[PDB]
Amino acid sequence: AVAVDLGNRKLEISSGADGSAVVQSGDTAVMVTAVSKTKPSPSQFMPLVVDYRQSDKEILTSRIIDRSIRPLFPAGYFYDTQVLCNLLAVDGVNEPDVLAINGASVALSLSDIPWNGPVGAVRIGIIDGEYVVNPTRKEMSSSTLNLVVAGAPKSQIVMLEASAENILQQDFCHAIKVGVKYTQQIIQGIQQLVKETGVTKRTPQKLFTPSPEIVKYTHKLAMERLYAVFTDYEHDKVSRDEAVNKIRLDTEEQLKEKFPEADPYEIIESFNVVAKEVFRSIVLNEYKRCDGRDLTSLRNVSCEVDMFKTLHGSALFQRGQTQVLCTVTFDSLESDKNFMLHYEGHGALAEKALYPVIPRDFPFTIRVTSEVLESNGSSSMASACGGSLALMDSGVPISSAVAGVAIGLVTKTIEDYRLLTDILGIEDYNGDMDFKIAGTNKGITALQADIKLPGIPIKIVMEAIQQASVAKKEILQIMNKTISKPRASRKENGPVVETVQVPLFVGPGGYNLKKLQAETGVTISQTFSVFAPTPSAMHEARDFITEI
Amino acid sequence: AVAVDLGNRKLEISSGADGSAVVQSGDTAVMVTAVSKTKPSPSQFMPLVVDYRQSDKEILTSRIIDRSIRPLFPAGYFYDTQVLCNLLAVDGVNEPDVLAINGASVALSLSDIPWNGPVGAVRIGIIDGEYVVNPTRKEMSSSTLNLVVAGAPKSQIVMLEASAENILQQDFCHAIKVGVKYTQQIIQGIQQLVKETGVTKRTPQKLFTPSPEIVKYTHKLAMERLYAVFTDYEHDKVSRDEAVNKIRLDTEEQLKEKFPEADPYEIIESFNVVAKEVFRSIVLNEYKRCDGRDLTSLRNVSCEVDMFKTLHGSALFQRGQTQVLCTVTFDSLESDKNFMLHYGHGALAEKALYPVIPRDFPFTIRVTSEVLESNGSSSMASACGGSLALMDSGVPISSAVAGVAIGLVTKTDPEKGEIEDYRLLTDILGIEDYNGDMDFKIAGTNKGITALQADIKLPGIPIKIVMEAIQQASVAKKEILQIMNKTISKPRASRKENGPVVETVQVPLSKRAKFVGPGGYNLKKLQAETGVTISQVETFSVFAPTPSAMHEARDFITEI
Repeated sequence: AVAVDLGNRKLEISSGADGSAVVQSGDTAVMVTAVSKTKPSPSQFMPLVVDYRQSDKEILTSRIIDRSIRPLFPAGYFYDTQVLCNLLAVDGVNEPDVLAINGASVALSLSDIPWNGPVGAVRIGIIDGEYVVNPTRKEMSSSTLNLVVAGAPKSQIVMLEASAENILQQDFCHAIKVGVKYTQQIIQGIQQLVKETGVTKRTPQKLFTPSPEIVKYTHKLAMERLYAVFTDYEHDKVSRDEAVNKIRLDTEEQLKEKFPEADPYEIIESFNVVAKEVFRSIVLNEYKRCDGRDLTSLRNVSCEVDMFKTLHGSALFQRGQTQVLCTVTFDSLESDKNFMLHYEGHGALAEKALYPVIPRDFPFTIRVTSEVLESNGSSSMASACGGSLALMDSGVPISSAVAGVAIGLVTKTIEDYRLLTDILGIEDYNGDMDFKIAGTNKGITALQADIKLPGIPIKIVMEAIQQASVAKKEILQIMNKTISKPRASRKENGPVVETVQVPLFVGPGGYNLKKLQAETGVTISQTFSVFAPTPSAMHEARDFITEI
Repeated sequence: AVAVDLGNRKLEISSGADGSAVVQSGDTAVMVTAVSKTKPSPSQFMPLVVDYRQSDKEILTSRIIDRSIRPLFPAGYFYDTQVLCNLLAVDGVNEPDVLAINGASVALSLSDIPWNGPVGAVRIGIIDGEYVVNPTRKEMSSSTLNLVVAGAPKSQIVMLEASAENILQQDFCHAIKVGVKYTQQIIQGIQQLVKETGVTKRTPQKLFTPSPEIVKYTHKLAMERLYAVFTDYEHDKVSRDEAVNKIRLDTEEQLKEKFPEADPYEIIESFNVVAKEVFRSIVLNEYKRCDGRDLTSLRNVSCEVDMFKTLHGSALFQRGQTQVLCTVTFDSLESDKNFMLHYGHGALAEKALYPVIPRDFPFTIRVTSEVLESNGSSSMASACGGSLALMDSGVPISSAVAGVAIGLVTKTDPEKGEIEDYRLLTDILGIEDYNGDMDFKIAGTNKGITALQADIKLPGIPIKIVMEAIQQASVAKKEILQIMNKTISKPRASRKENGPVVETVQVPLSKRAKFVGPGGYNLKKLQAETGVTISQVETFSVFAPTPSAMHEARDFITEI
């Protein structure tokens, strides 16, 4: 067993399924196992599945682990891989989710599987201005920041997930730097254990990457036509996708006549490689994007408020070809803060972006519903924008307006890179990261970095945050033109609550009140409290109680 | 690795965590690990959790595995035990849920964890009249029965879960017999693997069962006072529970004085053992239950329909002190049979009503059963109230559905290992389930069986008892249906006047871009104004919660 010092407490790492590991901190210990078949998958991609045990917590944790280990597998490694985490003990103090990410790193590092790690992962909190490493369950209850960082060798950032109570950018960036430093300590522990254990990696049968010969011939056949498409700024999202597909159909029938010995899938990826390189070479060499935008330019943002007159609150935020419609519905407090945002994964990120500005003792449950009408790049950040608008339109006294944006990245391998403000879908697809960050015009509230490269330097993460605040200020200015303060009053059709003291009406088993809510549509509970969606329904409610 | 040949397929069982196992059938393979701590748990029960890998099906499968292995741990085994099932491969043909049950059996049998197995488990389906063991995914789609049975040695049943397409009783009974036969074939395979692997089981620290001395003294203190309570027929649920607790506090105080060295947990269980034995001895010796009822007697059953004015369908079913209130609410289809019941207890009531629900209904059927009073088998009452409410809402169901729970009290010869005498209890109380051996919940129509869930606390019961419990329940089910049909016996010819409406609307391509609007904004703006739901099929289907809402929706559509 090996030990790492992450500030106060420690972290022990051992072995045990192509590879197993146990990560313990305090009296919480997790066991993780990694397997990968030797027969290639018939699906033409890498099927990696992370199974976490502790239920929305499990799914979000499983994907946090997934994002921390995915970019480190070799390309074309199309082999069924399973990473299962089994919680062995929980002390209620040390959280196992961070241990699981590390457990997933050690398992693969000790395993057969080709995995260019190891990865270190810690949480960072801020308790009374103190930067806390892996805060305990109690410390997290009084922390202004919940940040999880997955670090690669040489201080490269693999995964960034954060929720913050509107902390300043300077602390947020300092907290990121702290966490990465500790991830480098953990990797020292892993690498020390792999030499004590003795690890030998297999030689996989075939890394399904296209041969340079087919890639070079595909380049000659499609470069100028692909360059033509990615320099024509009149293309929309669909006309540009279909334009490259027309070039895609003409070239491979030519490719099949040239390389009849080639796998049919090898012909598809060969065009994908060439289409990806042409797309990225334009942003790198000419500093322009496929729609004429430059690296820091937003798409045209417009938004309306109070379009649906019957609902409790409505907004529609439109940024380029990403258009969301958000509604607000107040329900009873009887189903921390009672606030929910629902997407129609994405919802959780938007909900975390608005969570800090939501008031505490609001008389009702606040439910935002973001319906995406058109998708073309990070509609979850659009949901936080539209959610802020619909919250103000409804009368919810939010502390400040929130906005989000996604920053992309196009690197040359890192000899050079381009940071893209407000990426299209195609820029996320052909890019290297999906840097979704939101907050107020004073601070950060949520961050989710979906980095595809085998890690990126701290400098790029810092500049991505700075570039995102510039875009955030512009978005908030457009938003504040539509509405900048929460409506002082809710709509007159808005729900109403009232308290009723009963003299010793509930009937046998509550049949009395089941009948009340069934007929009038109100909601009763306890000094009884009754919630009514409309003042009219409240009138039939007081009609019902007088007969009793 | 040992192979067990069932009828139409074989499964092979392997080894690998105090014990592991791999159960493979076809190219579907499940690995199950079993671990059990050697330090006693701070709690006063047995901490047993089963984690199944694949969600609702993971919860259901985990419970079915739990009922198949829980009754065979020795009493007083208060040690944290974990059974982890992990799916390695799923060929889409052979279902792994039954393979995991067997895995939990093999794993525990190969482990050092005290467990008096092994257990075999199979699925039984009837495909075109032929009884198929462990039917494939394709075979299950055309099966009139999904019966899962787990068997203990000597052809004892430990777990029985079934849903059936209203099949005949003798057909249902025949499947149980077939299933139990194939569980015994699996038990030989596991026993052979045990002798091949070599198994030496642990000696636990302590089995937290009360000593004969303290139990004998407890019996001296409480037997006659408890006997008078359990023969006092005027007691209801709460007054009998209060009288029993009044005797517990006096007795548990004298036990602490006579046994100061006894754990408080040994004092509580001593009284529970004596109260349980007294309760069961009255059923066995006098054939009378603690409410004066006889072994086959129902509680008073009454019910109503159409009590609530606003909902599309409502019903209120009461069985003794068990009262449920059921409602039907029609909703759009885009929100197999498009039928749901919302309450574990809900999936069983849903399975009971499912074969009777008609196909091709215009709206989605949402039944809600709210338990107002619970004193035994609210889940079967929810089935009866769901049948009444659905007939009240005008849903063209094939036949009414009733459900009932059957209890069991046994006396087993200690010189043997067999059951020496038993009494099957009809429509059991809560105290008859807690102090009893079995919660045999079965439901169906006047002519067949739609669902069954047997919660057998004993380490297996003979087939004969299960067959008698099924037949005894059919007598109770017909009595319940006769009372149910006097309130309502036919689905209403029409749904209620304010019921939802669905109509079709054509929009020519010229007005089509303006109707839907950019990204569908205008369609969703109409959904908020009128409370309507619009989906495309140049044809759009419109669902409205009210004929008025449809009227307003058609106006906005005509204005385009």
